[PDB]
Amino acid sequence: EIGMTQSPATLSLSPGERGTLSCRASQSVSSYLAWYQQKPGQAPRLLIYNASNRATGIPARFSGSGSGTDFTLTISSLEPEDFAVYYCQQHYNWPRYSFGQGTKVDIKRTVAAPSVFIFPPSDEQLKSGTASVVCLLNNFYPREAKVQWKVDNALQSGNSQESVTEQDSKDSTYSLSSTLTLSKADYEKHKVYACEVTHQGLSSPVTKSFNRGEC
Amino acid sequence: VQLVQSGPEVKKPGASVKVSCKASGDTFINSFFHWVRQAPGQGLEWMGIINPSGVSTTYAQKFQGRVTMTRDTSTTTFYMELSSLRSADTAVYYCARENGGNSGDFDYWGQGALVTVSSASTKGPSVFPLAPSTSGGTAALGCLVKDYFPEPVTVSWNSGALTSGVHTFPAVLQSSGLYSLSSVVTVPSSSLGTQTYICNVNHKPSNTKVDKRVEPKSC
Amino acid sequence: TNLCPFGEVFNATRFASVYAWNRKRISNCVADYSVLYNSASFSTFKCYGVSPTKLNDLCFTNVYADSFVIRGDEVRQIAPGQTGKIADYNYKLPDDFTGCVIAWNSNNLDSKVGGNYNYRYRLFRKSNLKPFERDISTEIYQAGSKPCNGVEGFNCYFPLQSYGFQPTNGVGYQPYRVVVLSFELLHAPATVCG
Ligand SMILES: *[C@@H]1O[C@H](CO)[C@@H](O)[C@H](O)[C@H]1NC(C)=O
Repeated sequence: EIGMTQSPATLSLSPGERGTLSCRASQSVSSYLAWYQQKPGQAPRLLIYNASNRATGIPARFSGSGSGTDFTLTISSLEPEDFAVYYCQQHYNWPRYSFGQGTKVDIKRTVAAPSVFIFPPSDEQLKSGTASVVCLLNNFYPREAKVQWKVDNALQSGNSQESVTEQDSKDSTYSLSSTLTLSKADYEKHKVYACEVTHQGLSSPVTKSFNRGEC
Repeated sequence: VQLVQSGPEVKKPGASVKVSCKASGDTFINSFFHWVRQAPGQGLEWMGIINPSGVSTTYAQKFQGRVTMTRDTSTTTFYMELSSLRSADTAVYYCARENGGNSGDFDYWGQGALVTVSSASTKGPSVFPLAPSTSGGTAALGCLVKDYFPEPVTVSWNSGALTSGVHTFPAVLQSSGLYSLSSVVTVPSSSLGTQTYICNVNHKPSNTKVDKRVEPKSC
Repeated sequence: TNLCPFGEVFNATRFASVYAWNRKRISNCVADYSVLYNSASFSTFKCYGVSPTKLNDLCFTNVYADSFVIRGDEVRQIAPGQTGKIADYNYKLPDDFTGCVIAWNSNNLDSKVGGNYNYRYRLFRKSNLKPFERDISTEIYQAGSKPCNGVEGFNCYFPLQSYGFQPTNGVGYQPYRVVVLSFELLHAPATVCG
């Protein structure tokens, strides 16, 4: 089949900036190419069809160009409503269609350090044979951030799960939660539980911790 | 122009699911219909196409022999039946119209129908509070909604009176087969004790509504 | 001679479908092309290689009056060097086209309450059409590896789809009657006609 490649994977520009999204085909698809916009939680929305034709009711800031193998989606002046993932789609061979991997368009904001908080397992949860300690990274940018779990200076692996929020609509910030899961008997086999965070907005690794006692 | 899909469905591994797509408004003559799914941690994935008239369908390579697309020869309802369901088939399945063909357009889409495939069944969530004398002028409070099936769960704070600063994370699937997430909110540290903070967990699939108390407790 | 019968093409009661586009090989005279240009009935009136005013001032041999029906979005395809469903698989104009493209809205004519099948178009094709090529094959397309035996079914589609012409449709999907005037000028010294 035909493979579609979009570049870059993520484009981060400020409102009013010129946006350029690329879509490259593994083989010539002539002008058989369509662009789509999918807002979070929504169904996708066609922007450009046949490489360069604007769909009905599509704002003028959206335009497309290109033929054969290289295609370009251009947003002349980005607006806040344009935060979305954009997919291109081929159809040269009528029966089948494939999509690009998608380029997520973020509203560029200055780099910001995350506010870190740590939470021990709760009283009611410990009555069940499971303990969950949560580490919060609130309001930051970019989305890339590394979370490391240590117990008595011993790093943990495979026992944690992370969750990232969508880009906030007002301040374009992200939020992250990492949940370390261990058995109840294991949570009392150690004293100190820390959460070390490293990020572009941080000049040095930040660590929030607590001991099994304290409270 | 309107595309109406069936309600969401949960299926066991190996079973089959049939999603409907009721359409009205525009003549569906000269308008093909597609099916595209979006896995939660993935992008759009094209499944196949069915013409307005008699079948003449085309299915994607990965679904060859698993999907059957039919019509209701009356209600202009287009069906997508997916057999031998596995955990990876859990996705939102959209139906979309295509005028003309080839190029055409995905002009109008349905709302999407969530199909959840897993061995587990409907289970109520357990909610545990998350609380910190903090180290700064801002304190964090949250609720841990753990072990429920299927999605979604909705969380509000103070019956909706607290909105700014609230961050509810998307659910994460566990090795047990259930979902778990957390909903947090950042508040001024000096407000702890003055105002009472309650998270309002609501899980309609299990008819479960939980309102735990998120307040720090020095021991 | 006498007058020239442009009324037979433009004012035809029924047009041909785009895949089976009608071609009218007229050769009686030259009419006042400057009369058809300023006609407000035609919304799309684009000429190539020649100006509309000097068509009556110029001299050609056979003038072909190609006529068919497409939709409003497909009007811009009837142009040199364009691609898509129509330009590749129904009616193709050459890169060195020498003529004019006339089009007008025909929603008051070719649309019917409940749709209007009649006008059809070629969906797909193994390769793009040659310029001025008319493909009217109704053979079932074999999209897969299994033969169709003329049967409609999986990977076996009828190569023609009917336009769904309704009055309540958007203007981009409304019927448009198109007349493509193609003529081959003479080759005299730049004195007689040039
Ligand atoms: C077609 O007929 C109408 C009147 O019936 C006339 O106004 C128009 O000029 C005619 N068009 C041509 C090309 O002769």
